[PDB]
Formats: sequence, C-alpha cells, structure tokens
Amino acid sequence: KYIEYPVLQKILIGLILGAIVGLILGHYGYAHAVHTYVKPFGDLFVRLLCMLVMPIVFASLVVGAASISPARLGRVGVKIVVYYLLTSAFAVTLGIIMARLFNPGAGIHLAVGGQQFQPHQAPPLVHILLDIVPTNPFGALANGQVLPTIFFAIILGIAITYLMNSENEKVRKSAETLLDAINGLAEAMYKIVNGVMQYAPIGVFALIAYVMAEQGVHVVGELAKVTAAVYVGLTLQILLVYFVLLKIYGIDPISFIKHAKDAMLTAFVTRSSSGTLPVTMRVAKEMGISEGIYSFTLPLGATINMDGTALYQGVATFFIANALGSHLTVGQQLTIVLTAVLASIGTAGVPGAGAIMLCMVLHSVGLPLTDPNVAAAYAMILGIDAILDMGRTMVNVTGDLTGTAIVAKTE
Amino acid sequence: KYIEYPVLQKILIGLILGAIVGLILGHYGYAHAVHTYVKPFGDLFVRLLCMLVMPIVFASLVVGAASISPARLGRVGVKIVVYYLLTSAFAVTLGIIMARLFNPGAGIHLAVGGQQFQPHQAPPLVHILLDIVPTNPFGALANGQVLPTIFFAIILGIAITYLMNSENEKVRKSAETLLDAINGLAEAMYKIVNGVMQYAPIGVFALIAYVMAEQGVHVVGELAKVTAAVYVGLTLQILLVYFVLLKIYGIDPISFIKHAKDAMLTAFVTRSSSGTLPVTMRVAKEMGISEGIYSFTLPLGATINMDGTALYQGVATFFIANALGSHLTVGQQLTIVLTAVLASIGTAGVPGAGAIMLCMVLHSVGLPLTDPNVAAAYAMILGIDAILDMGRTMVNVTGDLTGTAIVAKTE
Amino acid sequence: KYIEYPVLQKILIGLILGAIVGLILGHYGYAHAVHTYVKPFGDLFVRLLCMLVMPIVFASLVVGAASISPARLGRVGVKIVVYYLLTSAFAVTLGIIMARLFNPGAGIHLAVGGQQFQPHQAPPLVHILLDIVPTNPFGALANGQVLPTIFFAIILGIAITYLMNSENEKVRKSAETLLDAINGLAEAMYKIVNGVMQYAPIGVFALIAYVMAEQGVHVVGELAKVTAAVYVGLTLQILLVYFVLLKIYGIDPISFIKHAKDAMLTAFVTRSSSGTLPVTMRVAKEMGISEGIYSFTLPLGATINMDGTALYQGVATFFIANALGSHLTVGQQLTIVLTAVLASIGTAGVPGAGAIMLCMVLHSVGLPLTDPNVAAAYAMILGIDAILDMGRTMVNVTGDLTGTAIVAKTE
Ligand SMILES: N[C@@H](CC(=O)O)C(=O)O
Ligand SMILES: N[C@@H](CC(=O)O)C(=O)O
Ligand SMILES: N[C@@H](CC(=O)O)C(=O)O
Ligand SMILES: [Hg+2]
Ligand SMILES: [Hg+2]
Ligand SMILES: [Hg+2]
Ligand code: NA
Ligand code: NA
Ligand code: NA
Ligand code: NA
Ligand code: NA
Ligand code: NA
Repeated sequence: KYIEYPVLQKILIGLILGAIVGLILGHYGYAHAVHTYVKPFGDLFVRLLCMLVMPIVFASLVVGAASISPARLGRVGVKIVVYYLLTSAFAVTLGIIMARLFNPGAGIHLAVGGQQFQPHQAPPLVHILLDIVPTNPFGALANGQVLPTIFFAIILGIAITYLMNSENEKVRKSAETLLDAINGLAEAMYKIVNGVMQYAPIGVFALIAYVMAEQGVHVVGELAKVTAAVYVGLTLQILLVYFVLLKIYGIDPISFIKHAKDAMLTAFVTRSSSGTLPVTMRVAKEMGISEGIYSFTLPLGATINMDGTALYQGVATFFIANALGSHLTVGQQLTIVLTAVLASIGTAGVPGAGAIMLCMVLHSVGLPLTDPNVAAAYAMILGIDAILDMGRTMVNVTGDLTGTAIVAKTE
Repeated sequence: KYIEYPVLQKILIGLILGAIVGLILGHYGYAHAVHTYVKPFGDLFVRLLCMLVMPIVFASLVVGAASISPARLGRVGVKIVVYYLLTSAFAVTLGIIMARLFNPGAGIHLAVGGQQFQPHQAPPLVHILLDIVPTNPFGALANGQVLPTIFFAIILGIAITYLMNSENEKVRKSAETLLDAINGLAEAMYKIVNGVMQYAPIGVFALIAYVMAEQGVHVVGELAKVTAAVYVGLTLQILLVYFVLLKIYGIDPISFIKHAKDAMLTAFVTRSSSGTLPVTMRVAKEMGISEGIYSFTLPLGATINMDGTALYQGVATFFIANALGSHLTVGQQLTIVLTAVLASIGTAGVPGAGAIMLCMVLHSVGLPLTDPNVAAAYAMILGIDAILDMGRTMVNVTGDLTGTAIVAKTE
Repeated sequence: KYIEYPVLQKILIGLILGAIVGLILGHYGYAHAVHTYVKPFGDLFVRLLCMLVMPIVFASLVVGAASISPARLGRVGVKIVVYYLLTSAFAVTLGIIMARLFNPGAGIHLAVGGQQFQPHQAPPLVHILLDIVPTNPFGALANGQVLPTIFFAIILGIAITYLMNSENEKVRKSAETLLDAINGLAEAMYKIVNGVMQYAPIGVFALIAYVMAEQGVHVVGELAKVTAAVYVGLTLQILLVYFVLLKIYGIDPISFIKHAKDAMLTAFVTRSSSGTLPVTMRVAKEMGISEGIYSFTLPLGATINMDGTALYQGVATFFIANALGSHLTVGQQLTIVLTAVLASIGTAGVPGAGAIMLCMVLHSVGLPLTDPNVAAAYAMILGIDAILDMGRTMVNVTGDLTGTAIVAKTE
C-alpha cells in the first residue's frame, strides 16, 4: 500500500479531486458511467459507517450514562455536568436557527429513482411515547429501532453505577466487569472508525464524484451554503454562548482564547477532540486552573459535551430534510434537539465521530438511510464532513475549557 | 419530587385509592374517560416490566444454572439443591390444586375489543420438543421466544462451570469474567426493577383504577377470590410440606417457627427475600445451625428456591387462563409446573421479582401479553401483586431455613 | 445412565449398528415407520449442532482474528502464520480436486418431499460484495446471515488487538476483558459440543438408520465413495504438501514421521487436536525443536491451521451439492476455498469441530440446512463424520509440526 499521508489533507485531495473528475464528467461521458463504477465505492464507505451506528449508539450510551449517573459524581461535577448539557442543548437550538435563516438543501430537492419522499404517519401520540420503552431490548436492538435502544442504554448505564455502591463486593465487582466489557466494545468500535477513515479518501472521492456527475453544479452552492450555516453557527456559539458566559464569571474572554490558542488549533487540525486532551490540559494550568478541577472536567468533556457536534447534527438534519422536500414538523423538530444532544454524547471525539452519530438522529425523526433519497442526501454531507469536522472538533474542546474555567470560579 | 414513603404502604395507597376512584367512576363519568387518560400510565408501568423479562430470563438463568452445576457444589449442597427443586416443584403442584378448587377468573371472562381469545394449535409433538433447542440463540433471544432461550441459558451456565475446572488458567480465567459479566447484567436489571417499583404506586393506581371503571365490582370478588387461593395455598405449603418434613427429621416445628419469627416477619414486610438474608442468618445460629451450613445454604436459597413464588406463578397462570375463558390442556398445564420452577429460579427475590418472571411462564404455555385479553388479565394480578408478594416472600425465606435445618440433621 | 464407553467406539457402534437396523428395515417394515420414530432423534442431534453454529462462528473468529492481528505476533510468527493459511488455503484447493475426480453424491440425488432444489439468483455482483459488510452487526448476527458476521468478527478481533497497544491502561485493560469474555463464550460453546457429542452415539444411530431405510443401499456406495475422496486427499496433502515442503528445507521426511509417530496416532484416536497438544510438544523437542519455537507455534496451530478440516469442508460441500443435483458455479466454488479457510480457523479442534463449521461454509454458497434436501444430505455426512474426523484431526496436528520444523530452519 504505502498510503501514509496525513488523512486530513489525504482526504481533502479526494474531495477537491473528486469534484473536478465529477464535473468534467458533468458534460461529456454522462455520469451514468459514474453511477455504475464510481458510486459503488462511495457506498462501501457509506455502509462501513452505518455498520457501526448500532453497536456504538449502545455501548456509547451505556458508558456515557455511567459517566453522569446521579449520583456518582462529586458535586464538583454536578456543576460541570449541568454545564455540558445546557451548552449542547443550546448548541443544537442554535443550529436549528441557522437551518432556518439558511435553507441548505431547499432547492437541492431530489427524487432519486423518479419518486419522491414521504414519511409514515406517526402513531397516536400515546404510542409514540410508550414505544420509546423497548419491549425486548435484544429485539429492539437486534433490528435498528434507535430510541428504544437509547432508552435502554441510559437505564442500563445509570443502573450499573448503583451496583458499584452496593455493599456486597461480588455485586460491586460484577458491575465493574460488565461495564468494563461494554466499554471496550465501544472503545473498539472507534478503532474501526479510525480504520474506516483510512478509506475515507477513496470513499469521499466516490461520493462527491457522483454528486457532481448528477445534480450538476447546483450542489456546490448548497454544499457551501451549508458550511456557511455551520460556521456562522459555530462562531455564534462561542461569541453568544462562551464569551457571554465568561464575562458573566469575571473571566477575560479575549486573553482567554489567547491561552486556548494552542488547544484549539491542535484540535482543529487533528480533528481528534480526544487526541487533543493533553494539549487541552497543558493549557489547563497555564491559565491557573486548579489540578483537581481540569483533571476531572477536561477528561469528561473529551467524550461528553460535544456542543460543536450538536450544532452539526442540528443543521445536518435540516439539510437532508430540505433536500428531500420534507418540512420538519415542530415536534420531530424538537426531537432533533433532544436527540442531537444524546447523539453528541454518543460521538467518539474522533475523525468519523460526528457523521456516524447523525444516523442516530435521522432514524429518529423518520428518515431511514435505507431510503434512496435520504441515503442520497446523507451521501452529500458525508462527503464534505472533513471540512465541517474541523471547525466542529474545535468548538468541542473550547466548550470544555470554557466550562472548566467557570466551574473553578465557583468552586 | 420528595416521594420518600415506604413503597410498601406507598403502593397500598395507590391500590386502595385507585379502587375507589375507579368505582365512583363506575357510575357517573363512564370509565371510557379512564381508558383514555388513566390507563396509559397503567400501561407504561406494565411495559417497563415486560422490558426486563428477556435480559433477566437470560442472565438470570445463566447464573442460576452455574449455581447448581453438577458437579460444582460440595455434596453438602447436592443435598440442599435436591431440596429446593422438590420443594418448589411441589409448591407449584400445590398451586394448581388451589387453582382447581378455586376458579379465580372463571366468570371474570373478558373479550376486550369484543373478540375472544383462542390459542394457536401446537405443532406436532415432535416439533414442540425439537423447538426447545434454539437454532440461533441470538435470534431466539433477539425476538421473544422463551423456552429456546431458557434452554440455551442453562446450557451456557452449566458449561461455564466446567471451564472453571479447566487445568488451563486462561480458560479458567475467561470463564470467570464472562460469567461475571452476565451476572451483573442480571444483577443490574434488578436495580431497574427496584427503580420501576418506585413507579409502582402510580402504575398500580392506574391499573386497578381502570379495572374498576370496567368489569364493575365483580372483579373485587375475583381478585380477592384469587388471593384466597394463594394464601390458603401458602399456609398449606408450610403446614403440609414444611412441618411434615420437619417432624420427619426430629425437628420441633412449633418452636422452630418461634425462632424464624424474626426472619419471617422481616421478609414479609420488606418483601426482599434477598435484603432479608442477614436476619435469616442471625436466626441461622440462634437455633444452633452449623456455620459452614447456613453460610452456604441461606445465601443460595436467597435467589434460588423461591417455592413461595412457584405457588404464585402456578395460581397466577390459572387466573389468566380462566379470565380469558380458555381451559389449560394438561400438558401445557404440566408445562407450567416445569416452567414455574425455572421461572421461580429466575425471580430476583425483590419487590418486582415474582410478577416479572410470570411473563416467562405465560409466553410458554401460549399466552403472549402482546394480546389485548391476556394483557388485560395480567394487568389485574399485576395490580394486586404487592399483596400477594408479601406472603409470597415470606414462604421463600421459610423454605430456606426449613432446608438448612434438615440438611444439618443429616450432615 | 452408566454410559461411560470411549465415545469413539461408543459412536462407531451406533453407526455400524444403525446401518444394519436400517437395511433390515430396507425391506420388511417400510422405513416410513423409521421416518416417524427413528429420524426424530437424528434431528434432535442435527439441531443441537446448528444451534452452536452462530455463537461459535462469532466468538470463534473474534478470537482467531486476535491471534493473528498484524501486527501482534513476533515476526517469528508472521512466518508461521503465512504458513498455516497457505497450507490450509491449498488444503481446500486440493479437496475440490478430489470432489472433481470423485463425484460423491452425484447419483445419490434426492428430492425429499418430491420437489427438487434450486438456489436463489445471486444479486448483482455489486450488492454481493457490499453485502459482506453488515449494516447492523446485531441484526446480521441475530438472524443467521454468516458472511456479514464473519466480516464483523475479524474486524472486531483485529481491532481489539490495537487497543492492547494503547498507551492508556484503562483502554488497554478494557480490551483485555471484553476479548476475554468473547473468548470463553466460544471456549464454553465447545463444552456444549463435547456434551452434544455424548449424544452423538444415539443421534448417529438415528441418522444413518434413516438414510438406510430410504436411499436403499446405494448410499453406502456414495458414503464410502466420499470417504475415499477425503483420505486419498488427506494422504495427498501430506505427500504433496508436507514431504514436498520438507525436502525443500533439508528436513528428512521419512525419519520425520517416525517422531511424529506418537503425536499423530494420538490425535488420530482422540480426535482432539487440542487435547493432543502435550503429545505434540513432547515430540517437539525429541526432534531438536527450539523451546521458544514450538512453545509458540504448536499452541497456535492447535486451534488455527486445521488444513485437515479445510480439505474436509472442501469435499463435504461437493457432496451436498452433487447429492441435490446442483452444480457449483465457479465463483461460489472459489467462495468455498475462501470460506473453508475461515471455517477451519473456526473449528475448535475437538470431536464435533469440523462438521459444525461446515454449516458456516454452506450458508455461504447458498445451501441453507433449513431446506429439506440440504438438511437431508448434510444428515448423511454428519452420520459418518466420526470416520472422517479421525484422519482429519491427524493431518491438523501434522501440519502444525510440519510448520514448526520449517520455521525453525529459517529462524
Ligand atoms: N471528531 C470530532 C467530533 C465530531 O466530528 O463529531 C472531535 O474530535 O471531537
Ligand atoms: N420479591 C419476593 C419474590 C417474589 O415476589 O416473587 C422476594 O423477596 O423473595
Ligand atoms: N476435531 C478435529 C477437527 C475437526 O474435526 O474438524 C480436531 O481434533 O482437530
Ligand atoms: Hg449511517
Ligand atoms: Hg411482562
Ligand atoms: Hg449445522
Ligand atoms: Na459523545
Ligand atoms: Na467536548
Ligand atoms: Na430465582
Ligand atoms: Na428462597
Ligand atoms: Na479453527
Ligand atoms: Na492445527
């Protein structure tokens, strides 16, 4: 093989290179040829990711839950925790607002096979609620059907914690192992993501290659018009959420960012919120942060509190929805906010991360990728993920420090 | 929230309070209003429990099996073990007899939606037997289908034990962990039960509230006429099984019970056979019981040997069956005995315990709760569970001591 | 029970005894009586094995994969590993050639219920490839569907290894447990096989008993005509593969076998490649083998590198195929080679081993045992497994030593 380059550029090459190879084929040799020999690889890629969606949505939440089991965290955390949720809860709320002013997709409308998309009527409100509670975890889990799963995972995780406080040692010990195994399953699923991401370059080249053969050039407008909605959203996040809640705690924002200057750029280029933990802690002290404080929060916000992603999944949803020609009904629209948070708490904080947990938010809100259109749209954002992933990852780290700094203030 | 009362009364309040709120609505505002705003909560409750039914029927038996893996128990146990089964095997056999004289349900007959219940013809005997052996554990397990599951769990558990005797240490160690993880899954599922039971008060209030709006008052007769069948069954258990097998071993029954006086009342009020282990052992010595003897049996009979429940599940089945208008065919009727034992060996020995493992015995014997009628009946017993649960739990503990005392005699 | 004999003979008795009881009923009392009271037991047996097929195809490969995770093995192994695959890869390639000259089954053609067998058209090549990648591991696994499973297992296993090299200790530790649990699941599934094999005597008696009542005596020709294809294949394996690659490394083959004389006969009679490890190592030195060399290879080739089985599963497939009247299309025919290897790397190296992993190779290549014909054919080979199993097991061990000896030469 030999293929050793820095995946980041190593992927941007497929993106920029795929777009051109796609367009030239815009005219000339009809893309049909592309939809036959090129797209197949773009699909292999798309599936390798949906593969993971279940095992991670599960293992990922049983662990996430246990890392917030009230009570199971000093009240030094209770504070920080309430922090992460509200930051992320708002992060998405903001994303929807960007989706509003910016109508990414709207106009990009596609009917794939010639037929358009239409969702199945939601069962009576009563059943929609009772359905969140799986009737058979194994089953619900066995065959897609997210929510039910999420629900069971949180209940499993939070339950495991209380076993750890069990007077009995066998019990206290069993829980430790089981919880240990789950985790690992999830932690192992990431190795797979990282691995898959090594194929990202080829896959991305196929996806965008295809989206260019078809859809003409109009997609470039929508794709970029999407990115705009994201960043103008990410920077708003920081400016309207961070600085606003930093001057609220007598913290100099300006100088603040000058210290996180290394923690941000690091995460922004590596895209590995997790792999950028050391650089996030070095900066922890540098700005006079108490040891027992960033030693606890920075490592927790590395997986949880990915408000940078929550904004992503918020806008991503409206992109798909608008591209298909469907209008999200407030209710499912507020389901995104509720979901995106758990979906973000699910993200691994690695290259693939974000995108993968998007399916979680799509299956919920009725937009199965098993559908020609949805899968056709999803394949677009998944192609420009890298771009959105960078600015994404950066906010994730920021939110952490910005939380750690504020928690110190009142501790 | 604030809600801190002693669940036991805290639930009896919903029961007694729900019945009245139900009847007043007997006349006046037709219960239809109830079947619309009240029943939904009674259902949330009913599902939270069926949820657990699979993970526990599995983890619960893999562990139960390993705790009886012949050989894997001193022959000091072999004795005690043969004891528990036969006590429980008969406990149910007795329950069926109570179901006989007392026809709980019979006359309570309901057709829910207006249609009546009718079971699917059982496949040729040949297939019924071969079917107990799952063709794909994961599958069989994934989507309901008990028996197959039970079967695989026992085989898994008993198998794990033999790995622990493996000369090789890696093998011997692996088995230890895996077995450790399973357990925990089950031990964790109980935390959930306990949790769910914290909702019991609300749920019960809904269930019985509904059963009173409909069915008029005739249900009170059947419900109580059921309780009778149980207790007059539990006391018979003790009197015809315990005292009979106590005077058979030169053990003074009268005085006997005077010592277990604290172990019984304890379990009878806490309803936590497990949580009542310390009080069961304090009494262990008090009556001159050898250390190495109650140190081994009392802790084993805390989970296994729940002959108090086996009687429950025995009568419970005939209640449902009679309420629907179906006559249990001897064969499925003897299936209950065979099932109820494993179902009791599955019970956790906690508040929820009993009822939850009932579904296990229902899915077997063809009475899926996924059915309007069955689910309608089940919802009745599940409403008066607390009452039956107390006298239940008490016999569970008794059987333990009554076994420990006899095993000492011959050891 | 009492039943304590040496399963090996203890089974040959059922085989030889079943055949006679079958034929006498050839004439006289039509076998219909047999297909009603005899076959049912032959089926119980057949299912007990298919039961295991999934849990083992999974746990079995996650472990197998981790035991070859490149890199995760000294380069002292890389050598030995490349060895096992190529030996087994060719072992099967050879089996197909035996299936060619010998047309086991061809002529044995059956239509069970009166209808013949016909496979479902394979989806477009594109989908056949993308389908190997499961969309939902849990699902794919939950309900049969091998390949997808295999694929995920290898990716899980190989992934776990890289977690063990993780700087972080928690990560490094989690992977250890999870990997530990999986293994055990598989190691436990064998206990079940061994157990099931204790029923082998009865089961085999039923199977062949039936195949004799029907099919007349013509089956004896095919059954034996099959065995021939195997052995004349196993001996060719050794002579054309081993001796050829032994004189290639200045190793005296003749004398060679005189030392493995005990390691072979041992494995040949016990049929437990694994249980014959000690006798394989005693011989390790005896022939001047470096400690650090057979201490690493012999224990690895005990589970992996079962080229004796790979030849089995190679011919076994053509037996079934020919018996049904279907011609394996080169492509699925080369799928067998690719599958048989993983299928052999799946075998446990115990009595049942081989046969059980055959289903793995059948589900792949479209020949579900859920089909009257396939299941009818499979039931024949499964009846004479013991015979093929012995000569099988022997080559498995041989390949090990023959690999160890050659790796020492160049190390
Ligand atoms: N990979 C990003 C998260 C995401 O893309 O969703 C990170 O490093 O945190
Ligand atoms: N909860 C009871 C058992 C049951 O209700 O089935 C106990 O403590 O043993
Ligand atoms: N049981 C054989 C393998 C097989 O039958 O496939 C062994 O000992 O290696
Ligand atoms: Hg996906
Ligand atoms: Hg239930
Ligand atoms: Hg099989
Ligand atoms: Na996350
Ligand atoms: Na974060
Ligand atoms: Na139990
Ligand atoms: Na008990
Ligand atoms: Na193998
Ligand atoms: Na071998």
